[PDB]
Amino acid sequence: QSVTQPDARVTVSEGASLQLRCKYSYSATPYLFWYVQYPRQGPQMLLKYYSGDPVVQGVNGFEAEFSKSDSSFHLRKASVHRSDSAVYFCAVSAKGTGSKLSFGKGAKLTVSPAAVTQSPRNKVTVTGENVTLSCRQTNSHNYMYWYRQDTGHELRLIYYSYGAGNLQIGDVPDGYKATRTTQEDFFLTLESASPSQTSLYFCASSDAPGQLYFGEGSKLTVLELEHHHHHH
Amino acid sequence: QLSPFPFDL
Amino acid sequence: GPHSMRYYETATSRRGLGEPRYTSVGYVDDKEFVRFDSDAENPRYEPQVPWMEQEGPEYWERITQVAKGQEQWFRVNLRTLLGYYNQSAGGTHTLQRMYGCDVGSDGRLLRGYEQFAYDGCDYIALNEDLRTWTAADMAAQITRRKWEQAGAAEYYRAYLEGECVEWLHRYLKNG
Repeated sequence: QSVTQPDARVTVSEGASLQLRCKYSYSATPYLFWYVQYPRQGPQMLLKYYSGDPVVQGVNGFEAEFSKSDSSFHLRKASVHRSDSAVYFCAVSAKGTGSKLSFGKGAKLTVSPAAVTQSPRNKVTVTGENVTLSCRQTNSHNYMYWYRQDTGHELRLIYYSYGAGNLQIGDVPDGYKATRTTQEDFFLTLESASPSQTSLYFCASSDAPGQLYFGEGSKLTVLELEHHHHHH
Repeated sequence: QLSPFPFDL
Repeated sequence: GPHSMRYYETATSRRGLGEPRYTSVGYVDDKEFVRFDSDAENPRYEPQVPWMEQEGPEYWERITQVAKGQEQWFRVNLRTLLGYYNQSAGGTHTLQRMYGCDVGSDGRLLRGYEQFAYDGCDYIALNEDLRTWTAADMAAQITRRKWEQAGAAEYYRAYLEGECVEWLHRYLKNG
């Protein structure tokens, strides 16, 4: 499986027209999504496709067209404002796993002249420390997710949950434990923090397959102190 | 084959 | 003449003693062809007619884990209906799901189905157009409101127009 975005970097003049490309290779035609991520924020869904009308209308003035023969789901907007400067993620859901949302590599757009609360906005520790990231949502959503995003890259799923007490593995679970104690609460635990676990962690909740509402992000840095020292 | 996982009530 | 496929998923609460019993029974036309029971020692999945034996071990294994997942949907959603209806947790309830397709010899589709019953009363139902929903009461209205906004109809339409019909003729091509 896979989603493909041909250009990591795109620059267009203010007021001009935009087309962001996306192509998928899947055995069965999947559920298709576009997400936007403004600086210092969690991703926000723009539009989604399940079936029917191949042309779908998004928020903020975006639209996308699905093409089966071309296996494409390109995003487009008539006239771009300065405030459209963000990273755009083509995203997909496998037909048999509708709630597991997987991201494309992402496109950074430079246009030139979600009641999910997560407890630690910022944290710095050292190797070996116990770190718990909290996440609470009052949306009455049954799906909750924990992603991580290395700066410059896309969100990668660690764990997700369907109902209290449920735990389902994501793509990158090694080194993490998670607990869905209640409908509203989903904890992420790093029992022994490693320097490879420094990134931006996003919690999310969902009500509908692939349609996720992201928290504001928990940025964690874990330092091996010995590393930033020249031995005497 | 069966229908996809149903929506939540 | 016409032909049909129908799946009846049923979950019932049990006083105190753990998880709800799960039932899933498949019908081709009006004849039972497949069955799943959670109460069975090794619940799995099974054939109810001889002509369904020619199906591979992959078909049965996959179709079983689908039902194993379905149990979670019911466990969760029985619980949410207790909330909607302001009912006590020490009670027992029944939630039934029906889906399927109707076709009569044009090898095309006539009608789709996605509907729910709660304690033997209609809850929500996908309309003939597969775009709109019929909600029986206030609790079902809540579901109807967010299913219309999220696009659940389109979600179910991908199965009902595609795989539902394909597998029906696959099954009909037997006996």
